[PDB]
Amino acid sequence: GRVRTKTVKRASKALIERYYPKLTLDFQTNKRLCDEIATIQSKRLRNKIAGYTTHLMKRIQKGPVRG
Amino acid sequence: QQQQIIKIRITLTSTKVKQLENVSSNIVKNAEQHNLVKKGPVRLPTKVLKISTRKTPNGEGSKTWETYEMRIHKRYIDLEAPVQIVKRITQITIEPGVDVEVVVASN
Amino acid sequence: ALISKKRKLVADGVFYAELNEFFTRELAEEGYSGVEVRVTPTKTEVIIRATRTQDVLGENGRRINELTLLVQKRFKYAPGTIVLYAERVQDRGLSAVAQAESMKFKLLNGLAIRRAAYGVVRYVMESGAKGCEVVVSGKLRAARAKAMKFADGFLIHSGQPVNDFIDTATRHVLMRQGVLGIKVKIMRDPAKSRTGPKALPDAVTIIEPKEEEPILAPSVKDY
Amino acid sequence: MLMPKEDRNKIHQYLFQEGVVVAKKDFNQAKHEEIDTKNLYVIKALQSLTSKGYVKTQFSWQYYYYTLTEEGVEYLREYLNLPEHIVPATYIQERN
Amino acid sequence: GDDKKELSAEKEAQADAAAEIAEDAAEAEDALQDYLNQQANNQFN
RNA sequence: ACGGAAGGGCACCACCAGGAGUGGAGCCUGCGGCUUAAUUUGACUCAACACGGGGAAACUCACCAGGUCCAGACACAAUAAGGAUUGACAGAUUGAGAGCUCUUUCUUGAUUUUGUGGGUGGUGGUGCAUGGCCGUUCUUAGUUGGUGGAGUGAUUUGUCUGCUUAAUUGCGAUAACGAACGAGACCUUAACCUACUAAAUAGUGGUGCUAGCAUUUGCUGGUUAUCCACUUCUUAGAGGGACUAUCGGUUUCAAGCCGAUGGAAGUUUGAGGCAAUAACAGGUCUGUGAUGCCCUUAGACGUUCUGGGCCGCACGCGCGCUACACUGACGGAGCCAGCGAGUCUAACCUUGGCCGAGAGGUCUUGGUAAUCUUGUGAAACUCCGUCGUGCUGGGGAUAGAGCAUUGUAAUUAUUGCUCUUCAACGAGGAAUUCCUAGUAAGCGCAAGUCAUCAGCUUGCGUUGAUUACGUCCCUGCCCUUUGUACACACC
Ligand SMILES: [Mg+2]
Ligand SMILES: [Mg+2]
Ligand SMILES: [Mg+2]
Ligand SMILES: [Mg+2]
Ligand SMILES: [Mg+2]
Ligand SMILES: [Mg+2]
Ligand SMILES: [Mg+2]
Ligand SMILES: [Mg+2]
Ligand SMILES: [Mg+2]
Ligand SMILES: [Mg+2]
Ligand SMILES: [Mg+2]
Ligand SMILES: [Mg+2]
Ligand SMILES: [Mg+2]
Ligand SMILES: [Mg+2]
Ligand SMILES: [Mg+2]
Ligand SMILES: [Mg+2]
Ligand SMILES: [Mg+2]
Ligand SMILES: [Mg+2]
Ligand SMILES: [Mg+2]
Ligand SMILES: [Mg+2]
Ligand SMILES: [Mg+2]
Ligand SMILES: [Mg+2]
Ligand SMILES: [Mg+2]
Ligand SMILES: [Mg+2]
Ligand SMILES: [Mg+2]
Ligand SMILES: [Mg+2]
Ligand SMILES: [Mg+2]
Repeated sequence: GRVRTKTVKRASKALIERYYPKLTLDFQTNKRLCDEIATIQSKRLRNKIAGYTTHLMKRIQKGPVRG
Repeated sequence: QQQQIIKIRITLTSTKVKQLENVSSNIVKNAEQHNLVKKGPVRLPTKVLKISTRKTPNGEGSKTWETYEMRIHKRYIDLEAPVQIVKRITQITIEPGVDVEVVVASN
Repeated sequence: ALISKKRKLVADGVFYAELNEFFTRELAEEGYSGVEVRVTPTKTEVIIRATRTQDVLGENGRRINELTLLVQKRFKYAPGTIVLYAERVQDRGLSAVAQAESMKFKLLNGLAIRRAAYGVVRYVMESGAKGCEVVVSGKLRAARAKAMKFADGFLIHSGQPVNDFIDTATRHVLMRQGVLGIKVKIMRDPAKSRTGPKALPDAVTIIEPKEEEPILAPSVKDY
Repeated sequence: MLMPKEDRNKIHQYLFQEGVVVAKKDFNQAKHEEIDTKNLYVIKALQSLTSKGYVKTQFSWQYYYYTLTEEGVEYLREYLNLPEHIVPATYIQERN
Repeated sequence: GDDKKELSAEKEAQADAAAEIAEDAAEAEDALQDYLNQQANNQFN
């Protein structure tokens, strides 16, 4: 399965919460954004995160999301 | 009044790469950092000592096997330098964990 | 000499291992806590990290002399090619082995089981630990064997940070009715690591945004 | 044990010099390194010396670590007759 | 140890750690026979 | 906590759909049993039975037939320098060139010897006294606290109908909100870098020196430095890469799931390491100079030395190897891996040359190793033949005779070679094991053990499928609900 743990989903929340201007529908830049904008300890955990914070981003465009 | 190019070979061997590469790149710079003539670190295949054993002290149970391993990392850097720098470069640059070997010779 | 590199590195480990043993036996009542062996030209150097280094020494050098001689005569060194140096440790309170051997000692002056361990926890904690945990297994006074957990603060138990952050030690305290085992587990604050990762692989710090006063119709400043 | 005084002397002598003895747990060697008798003679010699309080014994990895103790430092001072203010490796070497 | 006297444990335990901090604070400052061995047979030779 | 109720799930140590089989046979090998001087012993459902790294010729070794020795600390006492005690040649004796014991009569000199006390060793007992380690529950998903809610209270809710996931993994529902352990993360290995830093211990192109065939320039080789240049292939440092991306279906348009495109890679990327709380009278005192208590301690249960034994054979059980042939056997010929390992105070890995049918021998040699063995020219496999369905040239058990190697020793045959002898077995009853992709199966190799001995194991690469991509029917487990007079918890 590919269900993202809370730590990923939690962190994505926190970042969209306070950096919606900046951030994009693009993972590739959301990646780089995460580096400047947050400390993470492993490349894997970062993309795992930024990929999902892109997901959440990509569908706020099409209506609100609880949380 | 002394000196003379002696054609040297430093071999570095260890199990801890950060220290090993500490002493490695430290050496290479601190040689061209005053203009010698070398062939940069040659990393030989890192080699792996395995030991494969049953965990049990006795015999009971499904037979769980378990492999310990020890990695050996060996480098060598070739230097052409006078008698002085050699010893200066051998005595210091030492490090708990890295084994330095200096040989000379045409062959 | 003339030894295969393979043989030589394995060789060296065993050496550390026999050495470490020997000291752990000889220097228990001085809080021996580990060694390191620095090989140099002209000398093999052995630093003894023990907590009570005045005793490790002896009257103007008595005991470390004996020890060297000992260390020397065994591995067949040449009087001078071997060198011993004691050296107190920065805070024993974050050294597994230190606290195991403390209990051993505590329990041998016969403190109440819980009183022993519970203080050992509450000192490690005091010594700035990010978590600690003690097990006592074996038999006391009753016949049937028991076991206890004594733990406080934060530990983690899996994967690489284990290698990184938790120190452990088992020691076997030998008593009259039987022999019981101590297990100490200190975990050090990763925020201070000095040389490694400075946090759990789990840590995800988000930087706090600055509040800005936007608006203001264009404008431009000359320099 | 059963061993001539000659070998007892060498032992006690060597012990008073070094102030330390080591010896592999393996009887049947017949020649100690360093000392000049049977391995068996050493191990049991000091064993006595120990169990009458004069020396500490330590084992670990098959190898016997004997430390001369102060009370012993008196005894063999007698056995070797040498005067008080003699020795045992209890000098600080040169400027070492 | 009796669960019925736990508090009395944690307390003496506390004090134990306290006096351990004492011994480790007073460590932040706290407070010949010659002739030689081989040589006394080289002299008496 | 438990049930012989009830509702849900999860899994090739479950079935489905299949593969390859074991179960039948010959032998190898463990266990029983029987036999024996002894045939040492542990372990008996998954979780004892090619397990104790357990492949025992001495050793190992614990067992049996015998023979020495004390290595019986230390303390007191006794004997005692008119000698406490130690040793011995020859003979006898003995398996023995053991002064074991005896004859005889020297020697040694306070180290012993006798006694009591006290120690000490012990593969003696006890794993139902213990430590430690391990295995099992567990191919599992569970454990806890702050603030709030309920309760006099132990407690509870949070931690839940559903949905989802490998996962108390999430979505969602919601008197809960927001967190920590364990899962994830993390680490290791296999995959991608013509981007970065390099290399005579790795290799390519050019150039010399040079061989062969063609010649029209060509083609194919030789040359541990005759020179120049590079880093694609090899090596390992630092980075980068993937996040199930883009798009599209499906869904409480929620977590997700499915399909297509692209991609080194899109089954947790594949495979591992780590691994919470708790449980078991699981196994181990036969790994330990870890250990309590018990036993024994000189005609020893200490130890060593000689010889036998663990291999014994009407028979029952388990893991295995090799086969019953033609998708084959045999013979010639092609000819390709990867993980490994190797000698200092030593005899390890071995090239090349000779001699030998072979096994092997002998003379030299390279290597403490990306340098030499070794391109480990491995085996299946590929090709051209021979044999032709006949127990046949499938099969190779049993047995005779000879050579040789390891070793002090090979008889009860260590192993290897040669000729001969040529069994059972014509695909296996009831039953039962394992498994979903570079996997199954076939095939050999290195490593552990190791003087010599792999039909075992740990890894490794070579050749390379059929069939699911499901379900709860069997079996095993987990979960709620529910009953309890159980809580030492259905033993
Ligand atoms: Mg965690
Ligand atoms: Mg994990
Ligand atoms: Mg089936
Ligand atoms: Mg079948
Ligand atoms: Mg024997
Ligand atoms: Mg006695
Ligand atoms: Mg007695
Ligand atoms: Mg024992
Ligand atoms: Mg048990
Ligand atoms: Mg146990
Ligand atoms: Mg038993
Ligand atoms: Mg499975
Ligand atoms: Mg209340
Ligand atoms: Mg619940
Ligand atoms: Mg490259
Ligand atoms: Mg495609
Ligand atoms: Mg039992
Ligand atoms: Mg044990
Ligand atoms: Mg056997
Ligand atoms: Mg088995
Ligand atoms: Mg011949
Ligand atoms: Mg040579
Ligand atoms: Mg035939
Ligand atoms: Mg045949
Ligand atoms: Mg082998
Ligand atoms: Mg075996
Ligand atoms: Mg109830």
